[PDB]
Amino acid sequence: HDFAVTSSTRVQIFSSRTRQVIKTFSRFKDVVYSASFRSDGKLLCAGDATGLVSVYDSYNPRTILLSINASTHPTHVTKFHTQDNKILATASDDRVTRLWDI
Amino acid sequence: AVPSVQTFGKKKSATAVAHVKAGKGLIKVNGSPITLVEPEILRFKVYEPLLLVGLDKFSNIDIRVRVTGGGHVSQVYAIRQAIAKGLVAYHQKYVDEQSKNELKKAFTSYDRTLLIADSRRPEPK
Amino acid sequence: DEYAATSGIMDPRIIVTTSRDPSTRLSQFAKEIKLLFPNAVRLNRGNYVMPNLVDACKKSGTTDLVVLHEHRGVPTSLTISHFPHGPTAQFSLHNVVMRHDIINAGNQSEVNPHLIFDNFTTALGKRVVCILKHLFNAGPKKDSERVITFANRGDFISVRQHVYVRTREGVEIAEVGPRFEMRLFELRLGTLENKDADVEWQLRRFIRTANKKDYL
Amino acid sequence: LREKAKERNPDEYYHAMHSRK
Amino acid sequence: RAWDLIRYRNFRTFTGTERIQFNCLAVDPSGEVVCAGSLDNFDIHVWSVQTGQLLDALSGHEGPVSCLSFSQENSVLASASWDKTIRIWSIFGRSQQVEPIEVYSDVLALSMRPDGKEVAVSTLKGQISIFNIEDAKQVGNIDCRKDIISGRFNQDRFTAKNSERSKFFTTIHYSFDGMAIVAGGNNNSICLYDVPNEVLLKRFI
Amino acid sequence: TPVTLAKVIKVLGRTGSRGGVTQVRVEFLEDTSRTIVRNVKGPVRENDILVLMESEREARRLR
Amino acid sequence: FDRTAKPVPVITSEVTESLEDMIRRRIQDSNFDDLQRR
Amino acid sequence: DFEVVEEFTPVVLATPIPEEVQQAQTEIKLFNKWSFEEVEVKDASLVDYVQVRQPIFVAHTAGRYANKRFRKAQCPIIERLTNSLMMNGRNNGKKLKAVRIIKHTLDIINVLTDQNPIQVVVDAITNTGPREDTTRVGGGGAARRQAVDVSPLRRVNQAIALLTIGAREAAFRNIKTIAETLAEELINAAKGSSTSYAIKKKDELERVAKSNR
Amino acid sequence: APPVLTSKDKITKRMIVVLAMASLETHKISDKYVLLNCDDHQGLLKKMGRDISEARPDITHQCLLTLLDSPINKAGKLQVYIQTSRGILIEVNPTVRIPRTFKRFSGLMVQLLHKLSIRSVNSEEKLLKVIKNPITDHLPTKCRKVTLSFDAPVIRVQDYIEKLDDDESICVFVGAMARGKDNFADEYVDEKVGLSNYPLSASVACSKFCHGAEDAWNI
Amino acid sequence: LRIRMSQLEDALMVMPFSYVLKFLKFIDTVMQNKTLLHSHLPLICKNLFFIIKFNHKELVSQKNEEL
Amino acid sequence: TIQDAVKFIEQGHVRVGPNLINDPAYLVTRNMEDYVTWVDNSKIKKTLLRYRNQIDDFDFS
RNA sequence: UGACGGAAGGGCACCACCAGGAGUGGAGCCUGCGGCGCGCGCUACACUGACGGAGCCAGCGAGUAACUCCGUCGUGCUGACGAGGAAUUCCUAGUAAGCGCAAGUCAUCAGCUUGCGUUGAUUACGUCCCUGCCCUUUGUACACACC
Repeated sequence: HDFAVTSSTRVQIFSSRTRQVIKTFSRFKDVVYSASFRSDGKLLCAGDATGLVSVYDSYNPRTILLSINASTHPTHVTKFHTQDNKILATASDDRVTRLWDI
Repeated sequence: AVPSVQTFGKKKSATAVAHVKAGKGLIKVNGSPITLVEPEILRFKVYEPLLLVGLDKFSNIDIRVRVTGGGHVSQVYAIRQAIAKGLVAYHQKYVDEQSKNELKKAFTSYDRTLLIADSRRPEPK
Repeated sequence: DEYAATSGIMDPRIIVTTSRDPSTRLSQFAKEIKLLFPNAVRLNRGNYVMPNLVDACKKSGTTDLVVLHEHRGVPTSLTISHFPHGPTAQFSLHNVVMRHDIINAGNQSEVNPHLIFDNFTTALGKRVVCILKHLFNAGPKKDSERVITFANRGDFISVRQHVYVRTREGVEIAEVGPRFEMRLFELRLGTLENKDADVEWQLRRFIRTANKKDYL
Repeated sequence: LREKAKERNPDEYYHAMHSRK
Repeated sequence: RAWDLIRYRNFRTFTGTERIQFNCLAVDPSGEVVCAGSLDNFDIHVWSVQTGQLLDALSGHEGPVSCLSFSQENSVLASASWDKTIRIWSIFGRSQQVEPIEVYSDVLALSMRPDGKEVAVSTLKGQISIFNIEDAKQVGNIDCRKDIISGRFNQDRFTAKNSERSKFFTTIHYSFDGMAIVAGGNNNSICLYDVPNEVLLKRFI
Repeated sequence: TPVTLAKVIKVLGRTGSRGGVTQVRVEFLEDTSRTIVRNVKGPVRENDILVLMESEREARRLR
Repeated sequence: FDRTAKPVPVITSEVTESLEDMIRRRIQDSNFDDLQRR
Repeated sequence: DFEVVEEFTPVVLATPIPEEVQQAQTEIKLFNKWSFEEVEVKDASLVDYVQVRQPIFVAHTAGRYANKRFRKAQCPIIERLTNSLMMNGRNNGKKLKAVRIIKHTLDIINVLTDQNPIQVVVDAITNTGPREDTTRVGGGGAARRQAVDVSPLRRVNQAIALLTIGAREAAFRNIKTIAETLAEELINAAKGSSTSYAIKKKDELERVAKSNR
Repeated sequence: APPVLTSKDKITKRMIVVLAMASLETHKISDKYVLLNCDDHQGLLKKMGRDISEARPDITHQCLLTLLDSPINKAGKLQVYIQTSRGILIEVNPTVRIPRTFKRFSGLMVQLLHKLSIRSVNSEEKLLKVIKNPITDHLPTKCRKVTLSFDAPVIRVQDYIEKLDDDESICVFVGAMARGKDNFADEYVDEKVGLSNYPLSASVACSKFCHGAEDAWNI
Repeated sequence: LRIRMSQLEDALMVMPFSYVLKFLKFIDTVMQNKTLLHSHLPLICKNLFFIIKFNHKELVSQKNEEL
Repeated sequence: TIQDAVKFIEQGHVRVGPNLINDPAYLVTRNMEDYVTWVDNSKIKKTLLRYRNQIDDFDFS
């Protein structure tokens, strides 16, 4: 009933009713690439061009749970495990992908 | 006329008066509803007299509580003491004395500072 | 009138406490007063209301209470209270210098002291010598070696404390501890609680003979 | 007045405390 | 005053300092200190017993001390007074540490369990409480009021129901397993209760 | 290492100890026989159980 | 002009040695005034 | 089979109570989110020295746990943690702020590693409490020490102090707040992952105790 | 630029050097101070009664110059701690251009002592300062402590550092006294080792441990 | 003999069970000598009975036929 | 007035310390001029407390 | 009851141990003390932030704040400073400490003093081992027991 789009240096989150931004986060410093909910749908991951991939809680934008660096290449995609709630797959242009554990 | 009971409750300087009477189940602190009680993190400190023993004991009474004095935490301890011993005194007078000492057993097993304040302090060592 | 009942029968006990949110120098000085008296205990004054303090002390059965007041570190007043609805004298302090300022020569003596009172002459002198000597430990020995001197010098009680030792050719001295020029300014028959009791005596600052006479 | 107040003696009962409140 | 019960003689007599009437006493099970409490001094007098001199007088109440006891194992003392207050003293071992516990009405008739772990007090409103003494926590209480038949006298002009001469107890005691309180008052009923289930189990006239 | 666990059975008095530490006669839990007099640092009650790195040295006074 | 009351006596070496020889005489003679038992 | 019917008219009272509150009347959870049961002290020797058998609602019980000797080892461990967390010269007295920041802390502890944060903090305490240390005995005023053992009250107290001041010192000048810093410190301490300040200081102290044994 | 550090971070792989007994005693004739040197007075040192040979800020100065020209100081894995025998824990941050002679160093030291600080030429970090005792307040938590030894066997410091990882810091106590017994910090040091059979000097000893750390980390 | 009556009750409470055991060995070699046994008999009896009363729980779990 | 006092203590409202007093011939001691108070549930005690509206009813009076 | 010691036993103490807490000493402004030095107060240096709103709780007195919530920004600084070093001082429950608010009571104090309210902890609550200080060495008191 909500959804996020990956704008440049901000992620915008909209509802199924008002059809505009109900929440957003815009204290990213570079262009961001990947926005992904966890399967429980409480927090959300976002990978940027800096390569410091940030996971933070959804339905509360102004908090940041943990921003962990990947390789210095721009982290293109980052998505959680489809059933596990604590392991997160990231991929930048380091020719290696990583299964981080939060 | 209508069956009522008035009890008190005191933390450091805050004082809470509780008029409990037969009613429909409304719990009001200075006209405000019981849900709209600041500082919002001790709302469960206010809730626990009406939460330890279940709302079915609150279904037939309604409570109005005046509070004066003290700060925030003193006011919420005064509120919960007044609510607790008002319910106990109502059940001591108008209904089951067996329910009275059931309620007294529950509150004293949880904490008796919810029934008797600890007044006489300090100590000259 | 409240000291013939318990003069030398029961040894007193004294609680010494500061004004309110005290300074570090004041708490040092209150510690020094506790070390000056025997069987006294310094009690931390903070958020102690004066009525519940004074009657909690009187139900704990202590005999005397000595509160202290300060001004920018310099102590300026003290107040002797006696508890079974006894009298309170209250004095100011003028030339107060302390061993924590002067010399760290180790510990004090804590022996049951001797007492000297120089020219307390009038009836107020007898009342104040009673209020000052009934806060000491009753009946010290002969070879007890610290003495306290309370010399009246024109209503200025000079207070000093010495450790003496007799030679055969005389006796030599070593003062230690506090040093006061205290002076009485009020005395009332109630405790510290009331501010309603009868004034037995207070000095008159503003009569036209305010400087001629002694023990006004 | 303060002396009467602190010597209230709170067992002070009369018969007029059903007209006074 | 002490009494030897072999030579059947007195051997010690402790007094106060001013001839006050005493009302309750207790004694350390290791028989080294004897404590007595009065109606008119608000104190607990402690005497050494191997030397008859007055050890001390320890205070803290502001009403007369109704009842005293010593714990039979850890030697802490429990007093109960008409300040609506029970008070726990640890005397021995460099400390002299007090701890107060408030109760609803004024207290009569303390009696502590043979384990020395909790205390039964018999308050003046017709109730009897039990306090664990490692904490200050009340374990539970028995409403002992509506089950003591108080006889209407010959000369009184009120009913036996609204009478309040004896609707309370004035001496309780435990059993020796710590499981059943017998209690008796100024009425013609002596009851006994069992403390885990907190219920009357017999009432004698 | 396998670490052992032991119930205090008596707090010693009168020992000339360093301030803070207190000598203590503790008794083991995997068995019930062998007692050993260690010395503890914090506040210790009767029958608290405490973890022991060793099982073969009882201490002595400190001074 | 004129003044209300005599101010604080500033403590001098001669007045502290005067009270010192006073206490020398007094504690030599042991004629002090303490409390006695009962 | 069998049933017990106690209520005979449902709860419809005039001030309409929240549904999660009238669902919490069936069983007490901390903060109306974490059930105190199925939480065990995994270690022995700290059982009955970390109070978890008596459930509370918030961590602001106003009992008196400093007058007797050992009765501060009976007030529950969560508010023991928050009372040690309030201790610094900048922020004394502010225990409502302390309560709400450990609320946010153990909430994100759950949303990272979901078992329940009270179990996380209990076995964090059992893993952080040191099991030996030394004492600086005189020995002629030399460099002289001797290993002793630690009573479990001192173990629990020093574990709580280490965790709280480690969270403060790791959150001194960083982007993270004290909430998430205490969260990651408690998670590392629960795994015993030799990374956090308290487990590092514990292994260091037991190392010097074993060395000067 | 590699990360130049202070005690704000106490986790990374680091070679901590702490110089013992760099005695800083300043007696101000009146004029100005004099230090503890053999060659600034023959008078005041024999008025204060201690012997002549124990005057040594120059040897700790050439030790810290050997370190400040050593390549680990430019790498960023050094954080220089000295301490006077009277307890003055002085730290040196590696942003410093040290006085390259004895006189400007000994004149900078009284500026440091009488301001408890000294600033840089742009003044955005404090680059040399005296800070809090104990020394464990500013050295890391898992920091394995060694010192210079004379009466103790010899190891290979290369694998002695190579057995550990970047999750740990290693500290060496350089005893820069004149002669005597190296029990100045036997509270702290729990393993005592030198790297030759006969006693060193302090500068070549700490340079031995620094080239051992360099062969360990391959620098 | 030279330790006093007052601190004796903890003086022979400090000692471990091995020292209790060699105290028993001493009691053997002292009651194999009736010269001094009869001149210290209430002292020996009070010490021995308090020792094994306090150490009774380990004593009856010892397994030594010579003991 | 003393006639009203004999009315009250003949109706059984007062006590000295714990025990109630029914006869007016009980003179008191110097000690017991302080615990002369009514019994609880004495409705004169209830009416004066409700006059001052400090009527607490948890303590049953 | 002549004096001087020694030994033994016992007690007590935040001028002791032990465990911690909070300060001082770093900057600026000030009152007082000494002969520039000292120390007490007040104001700083802090992603514990800055904002713009919202919220609601205090007791002392009558002479014609804090904290909380909602949205936003988002932390290497003052034209002399990044939390105070060496060491030292003080401190055990409604205590340390934070926050305000009144009043100005014949001496003291307005640069402040005294009250009152609010919020409220951590660590001991044992030990004589160290530093000391004190008491006793007929137990003399009336059984039992020990000496």
